[PDB]
Order: sequence, then structure tokens, then C-alpha cells
Amino acid sequence: QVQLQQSGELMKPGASCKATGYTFSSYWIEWVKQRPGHGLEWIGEILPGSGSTNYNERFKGKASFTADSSSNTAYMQLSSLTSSAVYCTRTSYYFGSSYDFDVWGAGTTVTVSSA
Amino acid sequence: MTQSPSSLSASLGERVSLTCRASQEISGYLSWLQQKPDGTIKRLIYAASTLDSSVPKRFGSRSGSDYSDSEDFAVYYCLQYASYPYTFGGGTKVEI
Amino acid sequence: AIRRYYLGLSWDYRQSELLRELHDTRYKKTVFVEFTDQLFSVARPRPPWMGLLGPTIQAEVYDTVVVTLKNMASHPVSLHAVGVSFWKSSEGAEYEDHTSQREKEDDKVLPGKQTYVWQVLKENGPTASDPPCLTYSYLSHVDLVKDLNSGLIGALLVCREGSLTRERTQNLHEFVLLFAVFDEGKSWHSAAQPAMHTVNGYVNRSLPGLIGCHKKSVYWHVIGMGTSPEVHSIFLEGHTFLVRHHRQASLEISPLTFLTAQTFLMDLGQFLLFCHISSHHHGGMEAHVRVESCAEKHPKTWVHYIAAEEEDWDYAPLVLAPDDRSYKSQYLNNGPQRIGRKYKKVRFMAYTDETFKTREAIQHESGILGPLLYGEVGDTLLIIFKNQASRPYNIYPHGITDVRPLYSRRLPKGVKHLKDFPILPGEIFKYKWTVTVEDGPTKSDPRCLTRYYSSFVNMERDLASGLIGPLLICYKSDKRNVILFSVFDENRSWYLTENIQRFLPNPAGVQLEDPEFQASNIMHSINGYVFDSLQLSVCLHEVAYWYILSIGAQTDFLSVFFSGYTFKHKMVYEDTLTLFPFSGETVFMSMENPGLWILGCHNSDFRNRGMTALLKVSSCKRTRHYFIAAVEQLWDYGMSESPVPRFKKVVFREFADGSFTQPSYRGELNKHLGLLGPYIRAEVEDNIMVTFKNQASRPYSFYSSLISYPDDQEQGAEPRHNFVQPNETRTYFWKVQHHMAPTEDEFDCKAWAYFSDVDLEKDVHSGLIGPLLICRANTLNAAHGRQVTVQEFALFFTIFDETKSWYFTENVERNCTLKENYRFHAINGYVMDTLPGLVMAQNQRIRWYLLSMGSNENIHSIHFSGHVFSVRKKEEYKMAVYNLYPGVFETVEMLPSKVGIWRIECLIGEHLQAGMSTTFLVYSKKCQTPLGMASGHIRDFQITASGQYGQWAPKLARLHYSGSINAWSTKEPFSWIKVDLLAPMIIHGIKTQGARQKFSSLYISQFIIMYSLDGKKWQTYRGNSTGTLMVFFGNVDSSGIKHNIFNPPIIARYIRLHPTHYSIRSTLRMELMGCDLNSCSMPLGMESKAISDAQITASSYFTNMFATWSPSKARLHLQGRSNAWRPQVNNPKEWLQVDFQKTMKVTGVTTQGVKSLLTSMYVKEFLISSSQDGHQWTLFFQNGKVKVFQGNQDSFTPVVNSLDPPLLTRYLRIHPQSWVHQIALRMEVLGCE
Ligand SMILES: *[C@@H]1O[C@H](CO)[C@@H](OC2O[C@H](CO)[C@@H](O)[C@H](O)[C@H]2NC(C)=O)[C@H](O)[C@H]1NC(C)=O
Ligand SMILES: *[C@@H]1O[C@H](CO)[C@@H](O[C@@H]2O[C@H](CO)[C@@H](O)[C@H](O)[C@H]2NC(C)=O)[C@H](O)[C@H]1NC(C)=O
Ligand SMILES: *[C@@H]1O[C@H](CO)[C@@H](O)[C@H](O)[C@H]1NC(C)=O
Ligand SMILES: [Ca+2]
Ligand SMILES: [Cu+2]
Ligand SMILES: [Zn+2]
Repeated sequence: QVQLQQSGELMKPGASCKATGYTFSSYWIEWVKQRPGHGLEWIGEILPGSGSTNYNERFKGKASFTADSSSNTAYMQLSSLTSSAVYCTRTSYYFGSSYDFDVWGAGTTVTVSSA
Repeated sequence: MTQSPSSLSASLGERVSLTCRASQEISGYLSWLQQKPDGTIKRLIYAASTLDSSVPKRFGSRSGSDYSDSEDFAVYYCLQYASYPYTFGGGTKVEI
Repeated sequence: AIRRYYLGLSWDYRQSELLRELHDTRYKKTVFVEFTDQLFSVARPRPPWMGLLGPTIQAEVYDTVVVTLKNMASHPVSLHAVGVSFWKSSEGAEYEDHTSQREKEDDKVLPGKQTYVWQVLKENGPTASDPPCLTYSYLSHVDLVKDLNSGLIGALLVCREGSLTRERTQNLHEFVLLFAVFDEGKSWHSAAQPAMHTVNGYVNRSLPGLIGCHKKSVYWHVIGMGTSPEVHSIFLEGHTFLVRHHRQASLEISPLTFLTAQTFLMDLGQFLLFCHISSHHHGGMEAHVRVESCAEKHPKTWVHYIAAEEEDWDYAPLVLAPDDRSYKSQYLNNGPQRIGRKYKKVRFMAYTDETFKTREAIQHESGILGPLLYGEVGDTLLIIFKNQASRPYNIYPHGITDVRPLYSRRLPKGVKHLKDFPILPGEIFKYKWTVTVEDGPTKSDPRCLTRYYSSFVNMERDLASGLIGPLLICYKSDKRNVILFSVFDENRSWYLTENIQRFLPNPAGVQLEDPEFQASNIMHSINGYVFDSLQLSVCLHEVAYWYILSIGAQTDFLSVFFSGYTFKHKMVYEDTLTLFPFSGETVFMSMENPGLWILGCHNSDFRNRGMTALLKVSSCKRTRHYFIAAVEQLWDYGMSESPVPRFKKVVFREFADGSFTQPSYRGELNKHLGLLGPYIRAEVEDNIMVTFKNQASRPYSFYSSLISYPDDQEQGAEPRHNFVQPNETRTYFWKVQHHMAPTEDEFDCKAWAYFSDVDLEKDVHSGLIGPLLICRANTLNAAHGRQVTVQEFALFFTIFDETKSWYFTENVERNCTLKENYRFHAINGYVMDTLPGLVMAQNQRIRWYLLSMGSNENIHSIHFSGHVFSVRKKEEYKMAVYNLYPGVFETVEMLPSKVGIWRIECLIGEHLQAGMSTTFLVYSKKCQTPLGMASGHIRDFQITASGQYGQWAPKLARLHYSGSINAWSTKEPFSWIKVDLLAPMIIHGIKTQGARQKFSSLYISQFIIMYSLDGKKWQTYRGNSTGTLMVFFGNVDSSGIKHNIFNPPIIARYIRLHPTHYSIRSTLRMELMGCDLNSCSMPLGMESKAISDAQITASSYFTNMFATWSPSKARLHLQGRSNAWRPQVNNPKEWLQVDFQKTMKVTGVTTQGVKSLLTSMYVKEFLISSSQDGHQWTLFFQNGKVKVFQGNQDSFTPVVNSLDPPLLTRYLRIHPQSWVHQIALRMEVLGCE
């Protein structure tokens, strides 16, 4: 019983992952922003038990990494949006186990425009 | 990390086409999954030749430097887990 | 071989079946109960007979016990095992043990929540001579007084290898017999109330179920328990006890005494088990034994005619000395409301024939006691008895089971046991005593053993009237010198009323319970004489046997001594002989010491009250010189905490010269001596010469009881003068005889005491006491006068009453009434873990001389927690608690298994909480490590001196520092440098250099070392004795290191080096070799390759052909081609793993990178996962969070990384997260087992 989640909203351009059934801290979490039509790229791995992060060259200025321990949740904040995609996952801290990207994100809608 | 031929549809139970090619030497750290239209993402192949848990036992091969019925409609992306930064794939589109 | 045990109410003591808390609706106690399982909810059936007693534990050598305790009580409880080894995770006691908080959970277990794990190593189990299964116990150790007094005590059985043998389960039985007093008014639960002397927790004969089968044998694992002194003389009506391998009539037990006695049941029936001490309070200790059925030349006949008949008995046939402000008068002089010295009593009297009209030979010296009754095994004694008295008396022997009437076997009336059937002032009875085998000795003990008879129609007042006489029992003048220690209580003697009439001015003056008159007829007698009226002549070199009994009022034990002499006890020469009530022992000694001596009591307040008598004998390669004096000092009995009065004492110290001015200061090896005199050590056949000088206000003496004076002055017997006036300087000289030294079957070195004897009791409490070792053969030698093969310590257990110490009036120094802050339960004069000087090497025998002295309270029950020792008397027995009695000076040896800081207690619960405790440190000799002096872990600010020359600052004294000016240096003659390690540490050595200045070579050629614990208590390191102090040899030049070592390692936190000889200038760079207190600093074998390449394993490993960076090579400082580990790919998910095979206490991680080619690689950041199984993992969280450890900054410099608080695990993984160029690891691990 390993499950993931994500709070399923939009805003104007230029404006500022829950899980249960396992150990929230001792496992890496990874974000993703699958651009429309292309494929799946990469964000950064958050270790919710310490804060160690390894971001990606692209979202380097837009992939901040925060979380909270006594709640089992992890968020991601980005500033100044551009006019939009659709799409987290889990990796282990040691090599050998099979808890690597087994459960995937619940998907979330995201839009950037001013209708 | 690209896919070949990234577009070779089929039907239910023959030899189609879904193969991954890596930029550099990875040695073992490749995967392969499935995309459902409503956003459902699962996992199957991992560590080249290894089976999954809640997935059937039908899919899976590897060789430096390449690797790889039922609800047959997805875009198979491969996974590269050898060094940061990581990256998925290009996408092999199919339709029944 | 993993035995699992799951230990975890109201009690009235007589009502059995209150242990039905398992399942009948009809004091507060907390006891130990068992369970079936690891889920803590299911009760077991426990037998009838165990009562309150905790579960009996059985095991073997090389197994492991695994108890899980769950506290389900009001108060907290621990689990403290006796006589096994444990890991400090399992000691169940809290004290200044310097122990991580994880290892202090055991110390106190709160409601809810602890497994313990005990080891039973090969050195833990019994020897060949020992019983098949040693008797130990376990208890709660959070508040001994409380915990015991509430029901926390179970049995511990440690048997040799071979329990899985088919015992004939008709026999065996073997019931643990806790003999525990409970003081229910001072247990946990309470608000005096009463105090229950029990057997297995039941009073008044009520213990059910102890049934044994007839023609078989039963073993007894015996455990005494109790939180004050008080002794118990335990008997079984028709039966004898076999202990060690000796026929004993009683069991001599006392608080936490442990025995395995066996006895043999020849008579069908039911027999009373009971304690025999005069004090009827002691009279809950009473249980029944039922014996049943289960399933599947030529022997002499001796004839004696003995009559009970009345006489006038004189206790003092030598007039005393009317002077009555000195008690002496009261017990013996005649006048007002005092009787005197002639009391009418009844005795046993031997006659010559059936007519009883003529008396056989009386004999002065044996006064009061009846005729000597000899009888070898097999013989028969016809004791023809005629009365001639007024009350109906009787005569019956305690010792022989088979005592029927002569001719007939059937008894006159409803007489259960012949014991209470009386004889009638004018009847004759004919008795047949037949001496059988089961009454006699047992090869391993002496030829004869001492017993006694007495009337039993009314046991108490008959014996008190004077019906007593000796009965020997032996194996297949003549029999002579019989010494009867007997308090005759004339306040119970039938003739009390008659005596008043004949000897008083007016029988009118009634009073009756006037306590002076009452206590004026308690003649404290030896045989029948008092205040020195029993004088007995012996000759010189007369080889004499001594038959010794204790029958009287008495109640308390007697600790009997002969001056100047040394008897043979259990085939071993000792010096005092402790005797319980109704007990008798045979000793054997040769009268080699001319002089007048006093036999007497040592027990303080009998001895003053009359129990004396005189012994009057008289005829008819090296020289080891010690300089010792009695000098006065101040003494606080312990400074540490608790509101600090200081007391004036007087003590023995060793000096060097005849000119008593250079006092040969001691330390390290003798710090522990405390209030005790110096070790004066001789071998056998060399000579001892002590020049003794009295300083001090009062006069004092040097007496030992080995002091053997020669046959000078022939005119008469002589009181040995002794008595050194406060300034005089008497000298004692005497050769040491083979009989003053260890038998070939004892240990290399026997201990004997020495003290003043101008007032035995008063001036030991003042402080005059020391150990006199007598070593064996050619073992003790060198210029050290010591074994050196073995570390030796002396521990003197006693409870100083500073109210009794002479200088007590001189301590008006307080300001202007109960004593309980003037009494100190003090080992060697230090109380409450205050005693210093106890440092011992890892694995290395240690010999302990244990002494107690003083008042009757001192029956201490000494325990070495987590260790066991060996005592030796003709054979060698394993034990865990020796029941030290005053005046006895036993010698035991142990080796310390486990490193750490361990406690030395007295298991007398009252004494412990009153302070009677200390600790010792056992260190690994293999834990030498650099204390961080070169590595800069010790920050500059902790080094400190006293003058600096200039710019040559003490902050430079760091081994290998280079350049220009690069060290401390001072032009002052008397100087010092001082290093603050920042906390107490163990130091084993010091490495020493000195630099170059342009063209000179600067160095200390000769220094001395001072150290300190607080920062202004510096003491000079007189290491390894040598002399007044240790002069060390420094350097010979700039470059070289001189590596002096501390082989009594230094325990300190401030160390201070004093240059005494330099070339041109004192100048020093130094490094400190050492270890933490708990000996957790050493590598676990990366560098020594002690971890074979199969134990190191990783997630991947790059290989092509020319490299092959396999884990195996990732060891700190390895050199050459491809010298480190490289994961086949770089990513923060990889990990390296090490299977230690055992659980280890990892306390840090040293960590490295590698130089290769030109491109530099090292690991900037990593994390750590841990496991006990290898398939589950947890990251070492801390204060909340998943720790991220700092990394190397270069690919060559090692960096330490202490783990705090250090994890326990047998599996260790390193998870590198951020790196530089490439992941590359070399490391060491720091810790211990
Ligand atoms: C066990 O037996 C005791 C005596 O044989 C008995 O105690 C005595 O205690 C009471 C209470 O103070 C006294 O009144 C009485 O005089 C004592 N007997 C003497 C001094 O001979 C205990 O009560 C008995 N225990 C139980 C549980 O009944
Ligand atoms: C005093 O110095 C001597 C000389 O080294 C020490 O001797 C050896 O000590 C080791 C360590 O326990 C033993 O293995 C040897 O048996 C000793 N050598 C000999 C020749 O007997 C001695 O330990 C030092 N004493 C103290 C108290 O430090
Ligand atoms: C006696 O003791 C005192 C105490 O110090 C000392 O001064 C003196 O020299 C000693 N001898 C004599 C003869 O007084
Ligand atoms: Ca502990
Ligand atoms: Cu004690
Ligand atoms: Zn008793």
C-alpha cells in the first residue's frame, strides 16, 4: 500500500505531493512538469527528512523545494509564470531496493493566461 | 535520450516497436513505463531485466548501449537513472 | 542455546493461594512473575513452594539468556544480575558510571516499556570442585532497601555444561530456599509497623509443598536475604547439612550469603526446619519438611554415669577490686541490691558406678561443663543418668540423629521425640547413643568435630541453669582443653528465687524488672569463669587441638581471637574464627609463641562485660626493613556533595629513612589505601623489621597477631608490654614461619592485618589499620617488594563512628543531638564512590585483600557487579558475593572481562544507600590514540603555561609544526606548560620533541609530569614507584621523538609538564596519547586490514581492465595504483556497506579522498544508513532531522566525524549525496565492541 497524491488552479503570467503508507522522510521525492506535446523532463529531488536537493539546470530559477515533516506533504513554489503543462514520484536513498518511481503523481492542471 | 522509431503502432499481440537509445554508457540504470490518457502513470521495467509487483509478467531487454494484448494505447517513455540530471524519453505514440 | 524468559500484589504470608492473580473472589507487595510469551499478557502456573520468589533461572556455560522485563508497578524497578558478565546495557543500576543515556535505560525502568542479555562466559562458570550448579540471585537495583523490602528477588542457577541429561525426575527436587527478612514498614508502599522474618515469604510453619522422597538425596540452592545485619543459625531437627564438602550442623548465613548445601533423608516423617537464634522475634523462619514415597579394630562400648545435681558455682574465684565506677564490681561483688559471685546452679557430674555415692575425677579448667564424652564412629555410649535435683531435668545430644532408649525401642507415653520427656528427682534412665557414619567428618574436614548435649524439657532455662557438656565425634591428656563460650542468663535459671533469699540483705526489695539487677546476673562466661578467672597453663611447642562451642544466651555471633597466635581452620591458617550460636568448630595450632596472652571476645560489649581468660604458655634470605609511623591527619570521609564536616583521625604511613622525615609519598598504585596503613610485604623465610614511631596525641601500639616474640626472660609468664608512648620508638623483629604463610594449595600471597591494641575498638574507628601481605616462595621480588605479575588492592570495609574516635572532643571545632551524620559507611575511609586509585589493565589477574573490623554490625556482603572471583581454602570455589565477617581477611582473585567503569558495592542495602560504594576503571591497554593535539581537534586556547620567553607562545607546542619559530619556549628555570583536555581523560603516553632556532638544538633532556582533575589539585606522577618522583629522560636533539609511556595511565583533565633539565632552553612540541573514559577510540580494523575484503561490499564498482576500483581497497592511507573505491557510476543514490559480523558501537568515521593522475576526487557530503539485519535500514536522525555530514575539502587530508549520540549496529552504509569530480572513498571507523 504505497500511494501518492497532489492537490488538484491558474493565475496570470508573472506571479509567485502528499503520501501515506510508508516512511515520509527516508525516501526521495521528485517533481516533474511534462510540457504539453513534448514528453517528461526533470525538476529536483527533495529529501523531506533533511532538505538536501539536486535541482535541474532548466528549472534552476523556478524549482524551490520546501516540505514539512509532521504532516507528510511536500510542495514546490515558482515565481513568474509563462503562458502550462500537465503531469511527482519516489526514489530511494540507497541502491538495491525496488522503491524507485513505483508510484507516480496524481496529476494536476496548470495554466498561465489572462482570460 | 531518444526513442526509435518513436511511432510504430500495432494492435493486440504481435511484434511492434519500442526501443530506447542512451546518450552515454548507463550500464543497468534503465527503465520503461506506460502513460494512460487520464494522467495515470505506472511502472514496469526497471534495472534493465527485472519484474514489477502489481504488473503482469509479459514485458524487457538490455545491451550496451541500448535497452527496452490488453489495454494497448500509451506513449512509452524510457528512464535514465545513471547520473544527475535525469531525463525521460522522446515518446513512442500508438493508436488502435 | 538461546533461552528466552519473560519475567515481569497482596500477601498475608500464611494464606497460600494468593498467587491466584492468575485466576476466586474472597500488604502492598511487588514481586517477579513469569509469562508464556513475548506478548506480555498471559500468566503461567507457578508452584506452591516458590511463593514470592522470582522465577528460577537455569542455563549453562556458553549459552545466552534473553529476559524481557515490562514494568507494571507503582514504582520503577531494574534487573541486576549477580555472578554473570554483562555489557553495561544490562546493569540495571544508576550511578556516576560515565555512561551514554542509551546505556542508562536499564538503570531505571519506568512503568510500561527492557531486555537485558547476560553472557555466562567460560570464566563465569563453576570449577571442578564446585557444586553442580552455583546459587546466585537477582534483584531490582533502583532502591535496594526499598526494592528488596517489597518482594523483588529471584533465584539464579549457573550450572556447568550438561543440563540436558536425563535426571531421574523422582529425585532432584532441589528447591531454592530464600530466607528473607522483609521490613514492611520501610518498603516502597507505606506511610512503626512490623518486621517479618520469613521462609520463602511465609510465616509460622505455613509454607506448602516441600515434600521429598525417602532413600534419595535432595540438593538446596540456598539464598539469604535481608537489609540489615542480623544472622541466622538454620537447623533441620533430625538431619545434618553438607556444604562445600564439610559436615555442618547449622547453616551459617547472613544477608546475601549464597550456598549449595545437600542433605540426606533417612527417617520417614515430618521434621521442623527452623532458625535457632535466642531472640524469639526470629521465629517466623519455621517450616515443615515431609519425606515420603514417589514412584519408580572393633567398636568400643563406653559407659558413663552422669548425674544432674545442684552446686554453688563461682564465676570469679579470684577477688576483683572493689573500685566501682568500672562495672567490674556489679557482676561479682556482694552488697545492697546486688548478689555477687556464688550463684546456685545445676551441672552434669560424672560418677564411678551405679551407686552414685562416689564422684569421678573433677578437673579445674573445664569448670561447669560435664564429663568429656568421646566416641568414634561405630562405638556405643551408655549414658546412665540419675537425677538428684529439684526440677525435672534430662540429657540429650544435639548432633546425633539415632538416640533411642536402651533395650526397648518404644517410648513410655505420648512422647514425640524423647527430647521433652523429663526425669524425676530420683529416677534412673538408661540411654543408648550409637555413633553412626552420617554424624561424622567427611575426609576433607578434621579428624574430630565438636558437639554438645543438654536437657530439653525446657531448653531455654535448663541450659541457662548450667546443663551442658562436651561430646566429640570422630573417625576410626587424651581428649583435653575444651573451651565453652557460654552466656549464662541467671534471670531464667529455676533457682533465681532461692538465690535471692540466701544472698540478699532483704528479699523484700522486689524491683524484679529493675534493669541493673536484671543485667547484673548475665555472667558473660568462658567455661564457668569470668573477668580473667579462667587461667590455663600450656607449654611451648605443644601441638594441641581445640574444641570450641557457642551455647548460651548470646543471640549474636562471636568473633573469637587468640592474641599473638594463628590457628588452622579449614586446612588453612587464619587469625579470627567466627562462630554462630549453637555452633562448634575444631582448630589445631602449635604453641610456638612464649608469653602471657588473653583469649577473648573482640565483640566490643561482651569483652568489656567479662568474657576474657588468660592463656599463659611459657616453656617447661633477606631482611626486609620497613619504616612506619603513626601520625595524625585531617580527614573528610568524602567531599563530593551532601551537606562538609571534617574529622581528626590517626593513620599508619610508610617512611624511607630511620630519620622519619622523608615520607615516601605514594600514588597511583596506593592512592586507594585511604585511612589504611602502607602495604608491608614479605615473602616466607625472610625476616621482617618494623621500626615504629608514635607521633599522635595519645599512646598507640603496633600489633598484628603475627608478631612472634622470642624466648627471652624466663622468670614466669609475661604480659607482652607493647604500648608505645606518644613519642617513643619501639622496634619489633621476628622471622616468618611456614605456618604464617600460604599453604601450597592457597594463592601466591596471603593477607594479614595490623593495628593498635591499646583499645581494640576505639582506635580502629580513629583510623589505625593496614594490610600485612605474606607472599609465597619466590614470587615477590625485584626492588619493588611486590608480585608485579598481579595488580593488588586492599579494601577495608567498616562503618566509622567518629563519636568513638578519641579525637572526638578535640572536634569542638563545629559550633553549638543525633549521630546519623557522624557515621560513615566507608571503604578505606572514603564514602559514596569517592575512593580513588582503582585502575586496572584489561585482561590481567587482580588480587583483592578484603578486611572488616569493629562492632557486630559489620557483616558486609561484598559484590563486584558484572564480575566473579575465586576464593581458595584447600579447594577453589567460584563465588559472586563473599560474606565478610569482622576480623577475617580473605584473599580472592578475579580477571576483568569487559572494559568500562564498574561498581564495587556492599549488597547490604542499608549500607549501600548510606554511601558504602565506589567504582573502578578497567581500560583496554590497546586503546592508545592521539588525543587530537597534532590534528588541531584540541583548539589552541586549551594549552597554557607561565611565562613565554617571547613570541614562543605555548600555543605552538604541537608535534610536527614547522618553520621559523615553531614551538613553546621559556627562559625561566621553574616553568610549566599545562593542557586542558576539556574533560576527564585516560592518558597512556606522551611524545616529545623540540625545534631548531637558526643553529641551536633546543630540547628538554629531563622533565616531570603533573596532572589535575579540577584545575588546582595538581599531583606529581610518581609513576611506577622508582623513588621520590619519576625523572623522565627527554630528548637528545631537535628531530627525534621520545615516547615515554604512562603504565599506570594518567586519569586527569589538566596535565602539566615541568622541565628539569634542558639544552640552552626549555622548548617543546608534544602530542598526547590516550583514550576516552569508556575506551571507545580505536580503529575497528580498516588500516590493519582486520576486515577481510569479503566483509566490504558496495552497490557498484567501475571496472574496465586497467583500473578495477573494487570496494575491498577503500582503506585509509593505502597507497599505489588504483588505491580506493569508485562506484561504476556517480549518483547520490549509491552506497558502500560493511558487515561487521557482530553488533558494534560505532562512535565516529574518519574519511578520505584519493590522489590520482592529476584530477582530484573526494566526497563533499554523505549520509549514513544503519541496520541490524541487512534488509531494513534507518538513517541516523538527530535532534529532529536526517543528519548531513561534512566532507573532505581535499583528496589527501583525512577528516574525523564523531557520531553523537553513537549508533549501535552490525551493518553500516555510507550514502554520498554531493561530491567533487568523482566519488572516491577511503575511511577508518572508530569505536569498540
Ligand atoms: C506468627 O506467630 C507469632 C508468634 O508465634 C505471632 O505473633 C505475636 O505478635 C502479636 C502482635 O504484636 C503479639 O500480640 C503476640 O504477643 C506475639 N507473640 C509472641 C510475642 O509470642 C504472629 O502474629 C503470627 N503471624 C500471623 C500472620 O498470624
Ligand atoms: C612498571 O614497569 C614495568 C616495565 O615495563 C612494567 O612491566 C610489564 O608490564 C606488562 C604490562 O602489564 C606485563 O605484560 C609484564 O609482565 C611486565 N614486565 C615484566 C618484566 O614483568 C610494569 O607493568 C610497570 N608497572 C606499572 C604499575 O606501571
Ligand atoms: C615529642 O614530640 C614533639 C611533638 O612535635 C616533638 O617536638 C619532640 O621533639 C618529641 N620528643 C621530645 C623528647 O619531646
Ligand atoms: Ca548501564
Ligand atoms: Cu555491609
Ligand atoms: Zn532467625
